[PDB]
Amino acid sequence: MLDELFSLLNKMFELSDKYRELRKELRKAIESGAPEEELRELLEKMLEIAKKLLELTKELKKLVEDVLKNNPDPVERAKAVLLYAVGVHILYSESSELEVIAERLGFKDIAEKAKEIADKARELKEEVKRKLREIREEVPDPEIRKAAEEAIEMLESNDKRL
Amino acid sequence: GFTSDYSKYLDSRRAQDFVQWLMNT
Repeated sequence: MLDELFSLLNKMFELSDKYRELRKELRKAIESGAPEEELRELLEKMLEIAKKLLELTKELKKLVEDVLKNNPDPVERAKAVLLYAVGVHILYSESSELEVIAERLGFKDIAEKAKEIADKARELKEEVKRKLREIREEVPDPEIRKAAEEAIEMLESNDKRL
Repeated sequence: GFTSDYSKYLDSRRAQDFVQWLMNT
């Protein structure tokens, strides 16, 4: 049930933590004037993280479709979508930033690939936002309604800075 | 403008705390 969703999400969190460390290394490499190929290799690893995040989010989505089709509990179905919304948030956050980072540094190849993941993540974000709003209207649980509200705010927090 | 390393860490902490809330509620 939800345990498998948590397992996939832990992988995404460890991938997000590696992404943050690489972002740290990338900043220090620029500050010290590291060669261009050193930055490319750091950007490539971040791209590979972005692609693994997308693969996980697609996996997370299939498991949520199974929960939404079989689970009779509306609160359990809502929690599945809330967990999937967190995964989509992780995917969009890192892929959108990697695109912007690669563009600012002048790596069109990596910016274009990251942009493709961000655009796919954006359609996933919009789809899960529709389901999140439908949960607030359909599930009477105040904490599940509150959680759907925050998960929307979470997903929208990326596009504010961008 | 790029968000700071710590602000990035807070966003991950909030998302993790959110997921942790879901499985203990």
